[PDB]
Amino acid sequence: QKTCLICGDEASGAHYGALTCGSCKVFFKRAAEGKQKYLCASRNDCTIDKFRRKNCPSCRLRKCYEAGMTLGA
Amino acid sequence: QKTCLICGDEASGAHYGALTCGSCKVFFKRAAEGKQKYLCASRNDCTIDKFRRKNCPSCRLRKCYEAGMTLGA
DNA sequence: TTAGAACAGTTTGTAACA
DNA sequence: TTGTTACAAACTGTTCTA
Ligand SMILES: [Zn+2]
Ligand SMILES: [Zn+2]
Ligand SMILES: [Zn+2]
Ligand SMILES: [Zn+2]
Repeated sequence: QKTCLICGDEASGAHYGALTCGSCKVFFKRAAEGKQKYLCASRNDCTIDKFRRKNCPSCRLRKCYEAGMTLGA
Repeated sequence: QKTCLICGDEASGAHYGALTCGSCKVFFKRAAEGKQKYLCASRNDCTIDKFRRKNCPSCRLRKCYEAGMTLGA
């Protein structure tokens, strides 16, 4: 079972250095590049699952970085 | 003056029994009548402000009920 | 004055190009 | 095979009708 390391959906491949779904690979590019500072409404430890991944952009981006995601040098 | 009790935006009036903005009005009617069960990805204590109010619909709908909002009556 | 619908913009996600 | 990017749908918020 190929699985997004960030939200648990099916992965679609290895994107930006990590096994992710298509939703999370495009979020990462948008977030890591954007000029939109994401502040968590709680504790910087929200649960990122495939039903609530849109809830906290800050915690989703954090889980992307901790999964090894990167914009490739 | 005139600030939303749920998110702190400029309140547009007394909607559904509480002083809210137009955003939290319409969120309440959609959520309270909707068939989507909202589960907080944290500890049911998310900060609801006008910058992050869309993050946690569960904590937002909670704060609506703690503010006296209702359908009808 | 506000409830309710419709419109509009924002945001997220999918599919397709290279 | 994947990174951009465009296309599409989901979603939140605004304006408007009663
Ligand atoms: Zn994912
Ligand atoms: Zn968070
Ligand atoms: Zn509000
Ligand atoms: Zn919450």
